[PDB]
Amino acid sequence: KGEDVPEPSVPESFRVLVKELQALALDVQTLDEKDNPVDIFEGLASK
Amino acid sequence: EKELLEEMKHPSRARRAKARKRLEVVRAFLDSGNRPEWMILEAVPVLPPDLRP
Amino acid sequence: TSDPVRQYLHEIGQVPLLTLEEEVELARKVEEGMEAIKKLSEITGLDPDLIREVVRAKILGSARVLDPKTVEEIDQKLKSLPKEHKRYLHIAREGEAARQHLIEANLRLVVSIAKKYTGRGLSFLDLIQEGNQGLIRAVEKFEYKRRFKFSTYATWWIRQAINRAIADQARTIRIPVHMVETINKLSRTARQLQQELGREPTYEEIAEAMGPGWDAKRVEETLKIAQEPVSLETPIGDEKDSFYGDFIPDEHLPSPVDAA
DNA sequence: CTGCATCCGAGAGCTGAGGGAACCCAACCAT
DNA sequence: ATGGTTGGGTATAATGGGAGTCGTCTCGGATGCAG
Repeated sequence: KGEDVPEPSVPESFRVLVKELQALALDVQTLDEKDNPVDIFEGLASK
Repeated sequence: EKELLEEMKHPSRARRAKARKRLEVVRAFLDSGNRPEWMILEAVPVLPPDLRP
Repeated sequence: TSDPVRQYLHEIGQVPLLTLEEEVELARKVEEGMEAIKKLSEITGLDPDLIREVVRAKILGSARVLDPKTVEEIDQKLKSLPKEHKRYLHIAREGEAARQHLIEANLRLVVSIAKKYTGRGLSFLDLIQEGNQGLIRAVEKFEYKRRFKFSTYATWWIRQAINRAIADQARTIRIPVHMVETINKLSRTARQLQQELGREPTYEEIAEAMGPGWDAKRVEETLKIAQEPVSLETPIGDEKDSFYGDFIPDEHLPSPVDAA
């Protein structure tokens, strides 16, 4: 369309890594500056 | 932790090293808030199917 | 320490075998314990299976984890019953103990039968466990009044359990038992036809050799559904760097061109 | 009681390219 | 209302498995020896 490319996002391989670490019963959680959880899965994996 | 801290006063160097090694794990659990019994599994997680296609 | 087969063999070998007197004695005990269970069920008016479970729980003891409260309430709900018609409960306890002994003593026949079923998709220990299940069923159903030896009735149940487990669990994609039998019959027929012809038979020859209701197309479908999936981790090439799944493209998610 | 001393086991060894075996019988949900 | 699927059954006697692998190097627990 002639514009410039946007800013990138989280790669899918890191999501695969997080899921594979959860399968080993390890809780991997991404946090912001205030130590609060940051959901990298866009609310598609939260009950 | 109190017992191991008391043990860490022995003149023996090997005893002190063993107490320190146990204290490392004890203090890691105490600091993290993890429960030791969580090292035994009751429910086994199952990977999403698209990653085991 | 390791090699669980040796550990299991050692634990089974620690239990001595049985003579005719002991085997017939235990079988008679089991039968009278079941009859006593039914008599006590009639006396109290309750369901027989639940009282059977209370007897089993009391024999197995606290060591084995229906809850302690319920079983305790019914346990004292039975102690209240007066003499002469109480023996039944003791006979039931004895019979359940006899059942446990009988199974423990006949565990070795399960191994003897199961040792000739290796290489069909189930490990040795799984076959042994399924044979143990069949042995428990045979113990429950055994009738000593017919004067037959226990192993004669036990072998059939052990074989049935092993065969059913093999048909049920050997494949990643589950295939029904009748279809599994059809596949086995097809393979055996093809092997006999190859032995006779001196070469791999064609599908029409196999269809003719199966009987009425079989054409080459049906044989083709049966061979198609009998194919087992391959591993995504199958190594390609000599070096340990290339897997099969590395050569499979994703056809589900839209491509950048498609999204645009 | 300590210490050191072999002893055992566990975790490694460059990138890129190309490489592919029983049978039968009867009831019961699904379509 | 039909096929496909599933649970149950067989009664001389049977009673402890089987493939395998010896041509590598370095470092941190540990049992064993002495004092």
